Amino acid sequence: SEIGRTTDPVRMYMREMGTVELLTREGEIDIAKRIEDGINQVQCSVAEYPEAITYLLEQYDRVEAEEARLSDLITGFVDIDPELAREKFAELRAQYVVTRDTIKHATAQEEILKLSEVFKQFRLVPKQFDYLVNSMRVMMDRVRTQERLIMKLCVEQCKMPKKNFITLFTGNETSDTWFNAAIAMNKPWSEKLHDVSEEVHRALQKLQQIEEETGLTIEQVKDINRRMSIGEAKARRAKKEMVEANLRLVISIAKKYTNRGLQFLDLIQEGNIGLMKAVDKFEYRRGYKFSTYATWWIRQAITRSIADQARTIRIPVHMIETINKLNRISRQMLQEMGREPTPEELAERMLMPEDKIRKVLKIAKEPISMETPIGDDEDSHLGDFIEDTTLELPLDSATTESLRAATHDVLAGLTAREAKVLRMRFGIDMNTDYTLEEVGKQFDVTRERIRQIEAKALRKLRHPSRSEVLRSFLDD
Amino acid sequence: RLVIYEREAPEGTVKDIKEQEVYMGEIPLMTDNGTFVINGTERVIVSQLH
Amino acid sequence: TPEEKLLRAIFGEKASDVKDSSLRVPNGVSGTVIDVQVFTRDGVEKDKRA
Amino acid sequence: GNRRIRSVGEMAENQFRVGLVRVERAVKERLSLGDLDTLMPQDMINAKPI
Amino acid sequence: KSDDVNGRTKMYKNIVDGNHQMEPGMPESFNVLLKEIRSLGINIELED
DNA sequence: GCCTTGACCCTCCCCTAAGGGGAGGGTTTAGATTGTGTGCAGTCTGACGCGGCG
Repeated sequence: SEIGRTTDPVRMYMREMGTVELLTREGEIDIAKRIEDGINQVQCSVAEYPEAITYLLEQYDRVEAEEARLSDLITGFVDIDPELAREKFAELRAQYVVTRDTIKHATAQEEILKLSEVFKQFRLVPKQFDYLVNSMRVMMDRVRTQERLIMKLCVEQCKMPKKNFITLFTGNETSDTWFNAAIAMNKPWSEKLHDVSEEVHRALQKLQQIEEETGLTIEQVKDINRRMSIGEAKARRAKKEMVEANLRLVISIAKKYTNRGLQFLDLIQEGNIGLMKAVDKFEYRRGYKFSTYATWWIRQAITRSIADQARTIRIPVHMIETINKLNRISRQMLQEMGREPTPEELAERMLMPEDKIRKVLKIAKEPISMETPIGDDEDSHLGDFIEDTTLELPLDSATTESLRAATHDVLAGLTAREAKVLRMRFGIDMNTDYTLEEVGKQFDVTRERIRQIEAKALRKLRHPSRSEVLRSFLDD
Repeated sequence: RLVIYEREAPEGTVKDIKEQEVYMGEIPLMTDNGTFVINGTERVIVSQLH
Repeated sequence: TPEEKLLRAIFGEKASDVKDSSLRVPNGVSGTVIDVQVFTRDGVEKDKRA
Repeated sequence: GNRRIRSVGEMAENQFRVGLVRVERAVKERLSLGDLDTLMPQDMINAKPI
Repeated sequence: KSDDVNGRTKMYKNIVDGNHQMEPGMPESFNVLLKEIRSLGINIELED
């Protein structure tokens, strides 16, 4: 189509963004219903893992003795007072204790779905719900890379048929009777394989703890993890359908922030991040349109990024808000008084001390480019008028070397002991100076004798016999 | 003058008028010799030939 | 420096905590002061000359 | 006959009118809000762009 | 006379010593240039 | 002169009780709003190279 005719990233963004038609009032409701359907689907899948609801039950047991409050674990109930939640946790507890004692296998496979759809009633907070899902995630991910290294324990031995190797591995999972038929195959590969049949043992039996740790076996929670992925990827592509359809809301908001130190695309990217938060935190059951909430989050993200990354030397958000308040107060006083308000009267229009306002006024200036043309000459820039102030003048370098030579003369006009006491007492010809105790430990002498030595040496160097070379280094 | 019309009216008849004198800017003044004192230095704005 | 430390421990003429930042006549300029103007920010006390 | 003297009072008016459109886009943006009954015209004029 | 930062002070103290001899190094602006080309993702070097 | 030696002495860092004050960081804001606009610059010519394009 129009592809290839522009390189501007903002034209490309707008062109690619406009291919998504907006949502109606009932479109947002459908998409939010799909999102919550995905998250309750992953809820009802993880309810198949019973240690999850035991964790939530012992969390309520923590709420029993005020380890937490109720608002931290449950945000509501669909089918907020502590009145209902007591019988709610009784409902989940009664289902758990009736599901515990049953071991069978079609007899014990409806009780789990009863558990899941009694647990569906809980509108969990993101904290606990995230905790359970990433917990079961890391559990089967470690045992799953364990299964994957059981497979690639054959690749170190040989290259092997996996399509013949998948028919064996599943379902026994407590023994090597699936591995016993591998030598009934006896193609060359399955020679090498069996010699590592010992170092697979500690792998192939250790998931046998989880075979009784969750109460389930690995193929059941395998399908549970698969339906977990289906549910969360269902919610993820539904949040994406609500983010992509409100990308013009971001632009309508972000055009109001344009020249405040950020490029247009920086603003709409930060607004996009805020919009993704707004989608994550939207409740359609409040009966409000998506624009009313999403505007709050988009405004937050955009103004926060302007506060953070629009200035070269960054000032905090508290000082950003103080500067904004000062500028608004000042443009009101300028309109009233008909002139610029002096910081003294600006200190009574605001209610801050006057030197605080003076330093706030000193803060706000932005650094000048060192390439600004001076007088718009464009052959003379600001940066070539800036001198290096850290250098020392070569007259001062010549003076320092002359002073070193003079000090060497004067200190050679002393005895070795006094010259050593002075060369250690100050840092002369050394990398460090020393205390009286360190110089005394160098001479196995207590500190006051070193002090006396150094005093008499300073007395000698003060004389008119040795000090006319040195006194010339003190400017009169 | 800020004129506020009405909500339902065949013309949008005046609901209110708020008339006041707003300060907008300071404009520099040519001295009696054709110069401007801008930041204390005297500047001449040169005629352009376009 | 260590040597400047010794030089000042000999004669005792201590360093000053202020640095001379005076305004001086540029080199080769020779003239008469004909006017002095002192501008003080409001809040700074004026010296005898202001 | 094809070149024209544009002079101080015309360039200054051009710049003033640029400042005026800068302020009038903002006062169009502010007039379409719903606080419309209790604001005076000097509460929606920004002298600093002009 | 211009860029050598270690050579300009040696030249100063050499003139004051009465020894009109230079110990020239690399101009500092050449080092600035090398660092401004290496910041372009281009490895410019000095082969010993 | 070479040392010691106990007695002083200085500066500096941290501590007191019960909070005050501020800096600098996090967080949520639920009527509903859903495509950037400068009243921009555009105004430099000539040589050269390369690539769509008939």
